[PDB]
Amino acid sequence: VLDSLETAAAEAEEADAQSEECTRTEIIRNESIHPEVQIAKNDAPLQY
Amino acid sequence: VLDSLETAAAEAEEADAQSEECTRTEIIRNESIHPEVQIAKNDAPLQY
Amino acid sequence: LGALALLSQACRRMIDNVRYTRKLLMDHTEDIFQGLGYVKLLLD
Amino acid sequence: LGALALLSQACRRMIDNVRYTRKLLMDHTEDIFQGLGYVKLLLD
Amino acid sequence: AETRIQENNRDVLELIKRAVNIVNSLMEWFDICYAQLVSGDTPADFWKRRPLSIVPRHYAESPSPLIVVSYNGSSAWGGRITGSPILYHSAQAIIDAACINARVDNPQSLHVTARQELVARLPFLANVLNNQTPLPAFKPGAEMFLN
Repeated sequence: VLDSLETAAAEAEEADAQSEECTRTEIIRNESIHPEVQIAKNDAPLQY
Repeated sequence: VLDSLETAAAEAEEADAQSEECTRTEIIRNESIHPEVQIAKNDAPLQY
Repeated sequence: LGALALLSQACRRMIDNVRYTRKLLMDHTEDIFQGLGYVKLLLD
Repeated sequence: LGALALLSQACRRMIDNVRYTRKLLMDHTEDIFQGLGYVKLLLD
Repeated sequence: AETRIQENNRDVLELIKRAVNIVNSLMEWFDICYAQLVSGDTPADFWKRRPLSIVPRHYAESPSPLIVVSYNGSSAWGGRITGSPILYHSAQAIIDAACINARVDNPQSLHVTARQELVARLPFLANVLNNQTPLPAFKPGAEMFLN
């Protein structure tokens, strides 16, 4: 049980660190760059 | 030690919740704006 | 990871203490049996 | 807080079980000592 | 006491199994056929259907246990049909406490209160304190050298 709790805590902290670094990278970027693809004139491309 | 670990886990939980709230609130602000146009309609342009 | 490592160390030391207590109890019971056998031999 | 309360209850229950086991061991050793004393009295 | 320990251990095992699950990360035909085939009964077959009791008492004089068989269908000594059988208790703890109260094994040199308690608890022991029918020590096997 202690080992399972330790692994759960480790994965939770890893996920929290990943979310924190993703948000930090988003803050550094001027705008939220997201993938786009659309074949038309200057319309709004769809969001993935 | 278990009590200290649980208190540290709780404080980290609320800290990351506050960080997520701050990032969510900061993402909302964009401030893109557009330059001047050649007078909208016929009596009032769209200025700053 | 420090708290988890401390918990694992505590579990290991408590397991070692339980094993040592069991070994001490086994040694005590063996000594009691040997003493009873010696007493029986003295009164044989 | 539910998980923390459950962990605290588990710790309390395991401490109570350890105390009960220690009390049972003490009672067993006392009974063995009393039986040995009675045997010695019967062969006095 | 052994039954209580066993039931406590089984309860502990059951609760451990429950915690693990919650958080992870009928001889009627046989009797008829035996009666048809053997076509003969012996007294040592009716008691085979119920658990028996063995009470061996060996000795160093000869290597042979003294096996004792007790009926299970009756409330005799050793039978278990309605509940707790005869245990022959409540007659040793008081004597041990009286002996250990003054650290003297012999009850003859004990206090008056201890003698009164022993007399009250054991009616058959009141005939020894009065010092009736004197006899040298306690030698049941006196007939041989007496003769």
